Amino acid sequence: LHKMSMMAHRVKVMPYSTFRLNLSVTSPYNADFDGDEMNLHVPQSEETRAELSQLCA
Amino acid sequence: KYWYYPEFDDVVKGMYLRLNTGSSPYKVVEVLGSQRIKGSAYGLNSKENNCDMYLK
Amino acid sequence: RDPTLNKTVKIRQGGYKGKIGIVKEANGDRFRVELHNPNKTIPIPCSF
Amino acid sequence: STTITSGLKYSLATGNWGEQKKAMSSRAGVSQVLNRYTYSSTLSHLRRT
Amino acid sequence: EDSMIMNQSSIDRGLFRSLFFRSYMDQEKRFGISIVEEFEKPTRATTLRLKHGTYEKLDEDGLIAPGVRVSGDDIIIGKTTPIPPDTEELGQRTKYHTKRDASTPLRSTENGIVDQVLLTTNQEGLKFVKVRMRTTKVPQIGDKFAS
Amino acid sequence: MIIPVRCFSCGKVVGDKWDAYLRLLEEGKQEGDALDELKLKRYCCRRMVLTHVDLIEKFLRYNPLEK
Amino acid sequence: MNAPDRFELFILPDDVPKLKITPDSRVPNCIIIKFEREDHTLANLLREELALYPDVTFVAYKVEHPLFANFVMRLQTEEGTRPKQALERACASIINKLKTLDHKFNEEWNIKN
Amino acid sequence: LSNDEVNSIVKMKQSLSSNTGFNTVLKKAQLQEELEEARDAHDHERVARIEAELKSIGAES
Amino acid sequence: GVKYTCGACAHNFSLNKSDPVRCKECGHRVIYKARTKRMIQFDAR
Amino acid sequence: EPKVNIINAQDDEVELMLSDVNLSLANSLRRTMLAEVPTLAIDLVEIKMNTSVLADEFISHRLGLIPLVSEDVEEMKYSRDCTCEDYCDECSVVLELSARHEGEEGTTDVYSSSLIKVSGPGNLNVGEPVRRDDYDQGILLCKLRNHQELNIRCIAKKGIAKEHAKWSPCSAIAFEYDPHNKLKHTDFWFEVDAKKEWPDSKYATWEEPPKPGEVFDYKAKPNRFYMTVETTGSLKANQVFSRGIKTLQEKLANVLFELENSR
RNA sequence: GACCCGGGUGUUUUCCCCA
Ligand SMILES: [Mg+2]
Ligand SMILES: [Zn+2]
Ligand SMILES: [Zn+2]
Ligand SMILES: [Zn+2]
Repeated sequence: LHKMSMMAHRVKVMPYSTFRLNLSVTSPYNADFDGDEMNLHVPQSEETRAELSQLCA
Repeated sequence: KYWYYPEFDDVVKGMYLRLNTGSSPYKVVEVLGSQRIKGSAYGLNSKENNCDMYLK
Repeated sequence: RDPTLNKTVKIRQGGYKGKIGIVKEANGDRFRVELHNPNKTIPIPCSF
Repeated sequence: STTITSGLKYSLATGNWGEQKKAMSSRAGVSQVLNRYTYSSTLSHLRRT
Repeated sequence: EDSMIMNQSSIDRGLFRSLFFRSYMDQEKRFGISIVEEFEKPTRATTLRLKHGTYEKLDEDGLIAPGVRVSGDDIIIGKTTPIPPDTEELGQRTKYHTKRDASTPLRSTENGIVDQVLLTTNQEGLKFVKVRMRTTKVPQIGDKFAS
Repeated sequence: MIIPVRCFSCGKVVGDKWDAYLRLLEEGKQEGDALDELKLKRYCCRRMVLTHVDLIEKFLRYNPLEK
Repeated sequence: MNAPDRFELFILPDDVPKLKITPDSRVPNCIIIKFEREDHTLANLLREELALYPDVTFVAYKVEHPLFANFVMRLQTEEGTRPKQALERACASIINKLKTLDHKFNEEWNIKN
Repeated sequence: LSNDEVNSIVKMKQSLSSNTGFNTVLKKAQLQEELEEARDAHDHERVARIEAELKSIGAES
Repeated sequence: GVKYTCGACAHNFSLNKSDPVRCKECGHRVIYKARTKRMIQFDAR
Repeated sequence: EPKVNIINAQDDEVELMLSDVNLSLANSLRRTMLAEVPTLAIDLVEIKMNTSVLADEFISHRLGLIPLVSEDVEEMKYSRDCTCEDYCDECSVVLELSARHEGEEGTTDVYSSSLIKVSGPGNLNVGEPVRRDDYDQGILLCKLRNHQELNIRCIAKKGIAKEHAKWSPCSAIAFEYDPHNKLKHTDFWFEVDAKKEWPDSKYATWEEPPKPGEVFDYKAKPNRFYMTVETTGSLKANQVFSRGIKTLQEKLANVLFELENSR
């Protein structure tokens, strides 16, 4: 709905099969943990990585 | 496994096999033929192995 | 041509002692064996 | 004998309630696959309007 | 935020553990007077364009047997369709491709034990098989529960 | 399907008390008294025997697939 | 699928040390101890034993994440005492307490047998 | 074996068949179908014989 | 070469990839394969 | 300085009171008894034939949960620490089960008494499934009708309840201290009066209730702990308590050795 | 010296999931 629905996080590799979020960011995403799913997109370049870390963080 | 085959009648003809005399010294007999006997169903190997074929 | 591929194998050492599996990958010195007991595939040295 | 047989089987299999060559404009979804996930779901599906 | 904490020891003792079955179907199609599909274990020599999975779990009749553990992309039904032979009869010692593979692989993300294999004939008199796979699903992080 | 071996919550073995529980209920004892006589104090254990449904008696009624 | 092996909770890899100690230079005479393949069972015991020593001025521990079996402990003693000696004294004292507890329980059980 | 040979062997063993639960159930179902056919034809004589046969075959445990 | 079991009378037999799919003694049209002879091992967990 | 006082004693449960110990020590002892005392349990099942209505892994899970006598499990070695190829008699116990129903009527019950010990460590009292009495049939494993047979071979290994709950010797450890709430460690929810709305603790008579004119004591600490240890029969209650103490001692000694060898 | 592969429909429809 708004531009806070896409934000760039830092990866931390963990066991088990679910994405894990700090609960403070569940408000901008309008998400809760009753079955919601979220999408992850990986940048493929140095320029794109810099854009993500400097603009959408 | 093969007694119900239509050709089994001629297959078993002339064959030599070990036979239990019963009256036991096993001996060999010559098959002069076969004759189906209705009403003489008998257990062949197990209880379910009912058979009507007879060997003369 | 990796004669032990697709052959039943048993593990004799480590944390999976005595588990039956089937060899899937045989590159070298590190065999990938799927386990019959759980639904997973693990690497294992040839000596094991 | 193939006419009635194929017509009934097609309408029950696909859910389109009509002739096969008039699939458009026919009422769809009349026939559905029975839900067998659990007993209550089957009972609910058999009493649906 | 609607999550819940579950006791691991209760899960170990069988709480909410369940059983999962999936069935696969396949049948021999008839394309002409004498063009039929066949259930068989295809060979790397006589068939072309084989799946990348493994065919070593198939029996002589091209069907896996119950009790065999299967993984993703494994071949559980072996089927081949005839193809008009090429000019390979030039100098190939019978090792020329006459059939094309139409095998059924297990789903990539699924694995389990072959539970029961059914073999019969369809309405048209051709062969017709059904393979049922069984696995156990234990509760874990992310599974959905409800009161 | 069949009585669980261990209580889910604590881990007491309740799998050996199904037959005794049925025998006690046969004699006219109430369910609470039957569970008390088997020395099931915690209600976590009591729910295991109290709410068990025995489905294997229905699966066994189908003719075996081999012989 | 992604579930780790259960033996990783207590089985120590060869390359991973059981006990890594690094000094904490922000305050004098303080060390940070990282225990591997341990949990609240050892940590709480050690912490509450060390909290009673007059020469230990700060002791604490935390488990960073429940999905990883390790904990980190912060210890900070007086000027005279090196912290590692205090940790050793705590371990030995708890061992003696457990030993006398076992002896007394055995005596009582034999009496009431 | 051919299909016809299989049918012949099956009929021969059915003649030899003393009893089989699946076959008894099939026979009882066929008898019930024949009985409803006789009922729809208002044949009060055949239906009595079919009822007697069904009573004799039945009484399972 | 490979065993089979009938779906009604549970009679074991075998087929040679050319016989009609049928039980030899009761003529049922549905047959099942027999269990594999390999070793089956479970983790008891 | 620490003291132990036993209230009730049985083969399967002991009710005792600890005193002059810290709360942390009692809780660590409870945790150790719950999840760190080694026992013996079935860990591999080789199913040679299973024509029962239960799934193979269903029966395997049921078998793993059957308690086995683990008295001499200290002498036994861990499977991963045994240099022997495959499994020897010093790191595994082999049990075998064979059940069958004869006749064309009735149902046969398969009990844990049918598990027969085939091989194991020499003269060690381990491996036998636990039986309440000599005539106790045991845990119900399966049911069979005519022409259904179960033929399996099970291997038992040594482990702890951290790895899987089937190796836990205890069922539930009741733990309790300060029945009269003199330390004010809990604040009692109430509607009208908190005193008459809350049931008395079962050990309330073991401690003197606070006097009406008594002031709060800020210098007090929990001193007496009441705990009941129930076992599944694999280990006796005294054995569970003593082995929990020994396991805690071994853990602390390992830490001490690591510290001393670090320098 | 006998030496290991690399491929996948489409169109409709239905029933679900999270907002
Ligand atoms: Mg939601
Ligand atoms: Zn319980
Ligand atoms: Zn049959
Ligand atoms: Zn060994």
